[PDB]
Amino acid sequence: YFKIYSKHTPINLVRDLPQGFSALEPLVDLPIGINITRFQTLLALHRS
Amino acid sequence: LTGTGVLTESNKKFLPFQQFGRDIADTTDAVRDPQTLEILDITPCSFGGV
Ligand SMILES: *[C@@H]1O[C@H](CO)[C@@H](O)[C@H](O)[C@H]1NC(C)=O
Ligand SMILES: *[C@@H]1O[C@H](CO)[C@@H](O)[C@H](O)[C@H]1NC(C)=O
Repeated sequence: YFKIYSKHTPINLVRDLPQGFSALEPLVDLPIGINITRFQTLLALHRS
Repeated sequence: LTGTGVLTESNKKFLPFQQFGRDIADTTDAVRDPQTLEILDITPCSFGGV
């Protein structure tokens, strides 16, 4: 069972993590049923 | 979820992933109606010593 908990927070700090409290609400409970041991996030390029 | 209690209109605001609410004894004291999404307190029926 793949659980997604999410929270969006308006911040204005430049570099590091803000210091504060914000509880993450569950967003999507996802029925995959597969083995996961390694992950990788996706970025986007800018071309000019 | 079966039970017996007085149903009253509730001021609690459930998050959309929440269906019911539990008290100290883990009995459902607040519930969301599954047809019209509104919250109801469930106060128990009166108990007395005769
Ligand atoms: C999940 O994958 C890892 C690495 O491939 C492996 O060591 C492990 O035994 C796997 N677990 C299951 C339940 O297949
Ligand atoms: C049926 O239930 C949904 C919630 O699942 C609700 O949004 C809708 O208003 C209900 N319709 C009727 C006719 O009760």
